[PDB]
Amino acid sequence: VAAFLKNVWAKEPVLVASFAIAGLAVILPTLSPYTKYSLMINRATPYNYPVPLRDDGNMPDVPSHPQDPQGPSLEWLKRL
Amino acid sequence: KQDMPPVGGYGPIDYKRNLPRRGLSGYSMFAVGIGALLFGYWSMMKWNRERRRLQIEDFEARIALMP
Repeated sequence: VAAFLKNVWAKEPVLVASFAIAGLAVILPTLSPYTKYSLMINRATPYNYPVPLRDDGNMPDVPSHPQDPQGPSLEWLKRL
Repeated sequence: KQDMPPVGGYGPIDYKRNLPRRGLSGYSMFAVGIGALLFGYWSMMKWNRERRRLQIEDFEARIALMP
């Protein structure tokens, strides 16, 4: 079968270039750790408005001042 | 006694057929192509990613107003 990938590429190298780009396209999102950053960037882009909550017992975290060390880690993008 | 053909001075010109100048072929091409194309996508992810950062700043000025 190892000649079939070289004795049709002497006759029609047209669709062979298509399968070579059809392949190596489905394969790569299962490979590089650059993906799931593509979902991590896409999650912390605020469209709507952040409504606040109310104190009742808890008090889990995040007081009235926003610039306190209160919220989660989305500040790795400015270092990126 | 005034007739044409010279005693000497001739060429001739060829009957030949040749201009096969190569040409940068045969794994030299398909190597400058991919090497140029990967420089393109490497020049992406430094602009498209960076524009995505200024994008959030553009939404930022919206949210700090509208109460």
